Amino acid sequence: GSRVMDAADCFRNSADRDIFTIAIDYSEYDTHLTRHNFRTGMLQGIREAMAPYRDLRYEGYTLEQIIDFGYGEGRVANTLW
Amino acid sequence: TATREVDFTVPDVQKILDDIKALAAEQVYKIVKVPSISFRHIVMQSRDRV
Repeated sequence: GSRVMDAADCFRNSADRDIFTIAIDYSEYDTHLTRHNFRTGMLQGIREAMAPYRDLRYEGYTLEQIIDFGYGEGRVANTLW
Repeated sequence: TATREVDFTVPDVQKILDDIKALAAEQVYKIVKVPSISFRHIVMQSRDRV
């Protein structure tokens, strides 16, 4: 689409007498995304939501074994770049 | 036509089903020529009583 057309929700809220908007900004977002708290808590929710898919095996082995093949130790935790 | 034959092999039940088969090969008895020794004796310096 356009830019004026699909950003019309931004226009009408600066024309309203009773809307106070808050928009914060993260400076160097990855340096504080670097922390493990979003690393473990994401992988905790991946494993517990694959529990209805716990019977079927991906090419011999389970689905809970292959999620730590795309999020393992030598995959995203500690890799040389 | 000759595809997708691996549809329902659940490992929770297939593992307990391949062990019932291995329990059927459990031979209980044994076939021998002589029975085991059921009596033994000790000599005590004597030629009449043991």
